[PDB]
Amino acid sequence: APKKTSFGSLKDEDRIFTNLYGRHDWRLKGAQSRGDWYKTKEILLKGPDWILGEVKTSGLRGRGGAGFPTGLKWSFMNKPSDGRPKYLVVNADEGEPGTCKDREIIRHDPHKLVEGCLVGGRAMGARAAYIYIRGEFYNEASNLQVAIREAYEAGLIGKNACGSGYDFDVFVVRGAGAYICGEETALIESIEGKQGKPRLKPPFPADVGVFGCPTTVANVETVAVSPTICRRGGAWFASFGRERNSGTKLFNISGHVNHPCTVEEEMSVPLKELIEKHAGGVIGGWDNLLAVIPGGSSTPLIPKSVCETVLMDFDALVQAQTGLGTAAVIVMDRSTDIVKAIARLIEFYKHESCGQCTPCREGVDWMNKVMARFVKGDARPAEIDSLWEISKQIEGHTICALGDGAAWPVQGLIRHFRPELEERMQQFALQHQ
Amino acid sequence: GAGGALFVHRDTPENNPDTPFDFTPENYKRIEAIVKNYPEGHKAAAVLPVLDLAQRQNGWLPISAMNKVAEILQVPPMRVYEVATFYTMYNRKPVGKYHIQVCTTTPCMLRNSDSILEAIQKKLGIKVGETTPDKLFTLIEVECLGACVNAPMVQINDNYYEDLTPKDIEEIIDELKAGKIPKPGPRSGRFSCEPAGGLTSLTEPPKGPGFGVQAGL
Amino acid sequence: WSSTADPLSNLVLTFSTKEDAVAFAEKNGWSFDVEERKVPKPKSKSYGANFSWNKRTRVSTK
Ligand SMILES: NC(=O)C1=CN([C@@H]2O[C@H](COP(=O)(O)OP(=O)(O)OC[C@H]3O[C@@H](n4cnc5c(N)ncnc54)[C@H](O)[C@@H]3O)[C@@H](O)[C@H]2O)C=CC1
Ligand SMILES: Cc1cc2nc3c(=O)[nH]c(=O)nc-3n(C[C@H](O)[C@H](O)[C@H](O)COP(=O)(O)O)c2cc1C
Ligand code: SF4
Ligand code: FES
Repeated sequence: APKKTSFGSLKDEDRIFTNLYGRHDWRLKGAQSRGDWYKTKEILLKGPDWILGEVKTSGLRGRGGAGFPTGLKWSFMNKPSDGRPKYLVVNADEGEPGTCKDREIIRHDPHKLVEGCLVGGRAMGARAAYIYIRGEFYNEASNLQVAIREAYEAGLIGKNACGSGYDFDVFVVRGAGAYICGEETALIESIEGKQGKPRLKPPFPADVGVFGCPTTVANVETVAVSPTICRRGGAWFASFGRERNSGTKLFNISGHVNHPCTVEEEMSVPLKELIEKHAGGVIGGWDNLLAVIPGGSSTPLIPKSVCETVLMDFDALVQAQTGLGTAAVIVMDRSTDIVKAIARLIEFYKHESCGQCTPCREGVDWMNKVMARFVKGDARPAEIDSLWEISKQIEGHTICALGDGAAWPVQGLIRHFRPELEERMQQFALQHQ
Repeated sequence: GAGGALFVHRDTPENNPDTPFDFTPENYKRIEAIVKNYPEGHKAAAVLPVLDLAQRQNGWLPISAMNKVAEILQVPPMRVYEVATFYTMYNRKPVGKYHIQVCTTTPCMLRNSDSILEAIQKKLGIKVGETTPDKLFTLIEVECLGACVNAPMVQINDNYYEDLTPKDIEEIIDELKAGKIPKPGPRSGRFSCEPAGGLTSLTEPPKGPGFGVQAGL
Repeated sequence: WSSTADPLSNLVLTFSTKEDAVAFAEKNGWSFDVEERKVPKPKSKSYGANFSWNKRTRVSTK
């Protein structure tokens, strides 16, 4: 029967990332026997239109955090050639606090990523794939290079790439410690040998991207699932999760949980089931839970009142006023300082701003100072509303979406934990007068 | 708090434009290989790796290294200065042989990262910005390293050491001092991103190739 | 101090159009020099040109 209602119990027969835990050969031979690099020539020979259609039918949404529909976004490069080469860029930066999915995909299933690069480049008509990986992921990048080497030797990429007739290259470029370089345009700038400063849009990368050429930026998770969706088909991938929330998803459950880990799960699984089944629940019981950040630091946190009934997909968490983000659940129990955690996140954002645009460069540092004073209680209640307005000024007025990610956790803390702030201010005034 | 590092350069007898720096011939072969990846006429794109390569041979980046990279790639030196001061992995000052980077962001802090930081400080006798007098270690704090599930974690010269405890961090320091190298990864009998006990999923044998393939392919 | 003997050294008149200024000067009997208004020419701006694939316009910094 269609339109399921209780998502969140899928067996290992339907998991794309079968070597998530690295319990199986991470090299090619392993991948080959696990289903990787299968019927690639057939998929390539089906053409870009067929490949684009499969992505579209699946309903695949961008796993990098924004959730833009993947098929429509990849169809933006279906234009005829204009003399410029076309490129696919894989975003392997993984800078979001709480997020470790791309690291595991790269280190334990690199051939999935390489095949995803090949199929995505064929769909876009791209000439080569640049994989921008985090600089701190030295061993992951080296495993990726070993995988690309054994794919080149076996003729799975390079000239003709198959019995296919299509030439495709895969390059790995390492960053040097910059979270802002996860942004697609800032990533493009960092590939071209500049500071990782985001561009303004328009133009979008499909018009003017890397080296000024048409480019498509795709998250590692989005790229990896691309070949499994093609062989399995769009209809199969969709058969999971609610409407407009199709497919499976990697979740990183960390913080105050008994067994922090990462796990593949159906999209619309309830948060409570995910936390209590895979992560072993909250230390101190479920009633010890204080707050949850469902999608990495860039998303507003939610209190226990919402966490017990919210689904883990895009629209459900949007209705909870937070957002799915990178599907990186950070759990905080009743034993933590909720203001201190948000202050640390704001300090991270202050240290990660590129400084290009005025609202981010000035207001995030301003919010950091205000939040550090809030932690002690130095402030007055009239500043809390003031702080709210500061965030509003920052949000939607910056080039880059780092300003949004800095302003949203503060808004969440003020929306849900204002009384704690006020009582901290009252206490500081009481013992200071 | 504040960065602490200055973003101007003042010449010193140990760091001036005449400080001796040059790539090894092997590093020149690697530079040629790095340059080839990018499209012709876009040679600058190699500023990020080649600069890193310099730091991998010298240990840090003297101003002469930046000048050499700028001259090799025919990029104006101020562009290389911009790249060097923007990215935090570039060392514009000498560091110890072992660069200890402990994560203190919120997911990593929630699992008692301060215990690790204090344990390192009391084991080495130095603070969160200083270098040990033997010039072997340098301790700093860093933002999220992407190993949050394994928090508390530390990064040392390209090796992650995760699921740390005060006793665990100290032993790694002991092993690094006595002239040995410690094995990277979790230090709690986990060796993965798996749940700490039970392996809630991925227990079935992996499916064979072509198992779920759709008709007409 | 700065001394002057010119009574018109400070006088500035504002007019809507050059024709009004010319008419005023003519009816007051002053020899005049007129200069045509100089406007900045319309310039073709393009942000994307900063990242040209093969053009010289590409920015070396940002
Ligand atoms: N995976 C990680 O480690 C991190 C993820 N994030 C997430 O990144 C999200 C914000 O990223 P943004 O790119 O700013 O969101 P966005 O909605 O502006 O765009 C996301 C993707 O959709 C494309 N796109 C959007 N509109 C388009 C159009 N009209 N035409 C063509 N392409 C279009 C963009 O080019 C981009 O590739 C955040 O929600 C955050 O959660 C943030 C930090 C780290
Ligand atoms: C500050 C910032 C950092 C980001 N970091 C990453 C990242 O590390 N990895 C990633 O896949 N996306 C990151 N993104 C979102 C990218 O825009 C996204 O990857 C891109 O739009 C394509 O992702 P998709 O495949 O999910 O559509 C970041 C966005 C911002 C604003
Ligand atoms: S919002 Fe912040 S990170 Fe993004 S471009 Fe502006 S200053 Fe840079
Ligand atoms: S917060 Fe420590 S590795 Fe992510």
